[PDB]
Amino acid sequence: QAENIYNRLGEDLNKWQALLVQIRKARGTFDNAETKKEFGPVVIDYGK
Amino acid sequence: GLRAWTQVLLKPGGEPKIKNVVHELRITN
Repeated sequence: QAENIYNRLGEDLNKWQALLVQIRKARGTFDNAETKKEFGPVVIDYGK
Repeated sequence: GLRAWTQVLLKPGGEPKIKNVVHELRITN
């Protein structure tokens, strides 16, 4: 819920900075060069 | 050998080979 997220954020500069940092880390995590992650002897990864 | 390598880029002459190249894409950010 975008409105709920914005309301939870409020207008704190520190809150905005922290949200930006967390968003950057998360956008780093999901999505990468490879397609299917092979983490383990049996690997299930989702290109779609 | 230098002439042959130049041609390959393009018997005592020789004929070397070539490797691959760094070609790819990303959307990281």
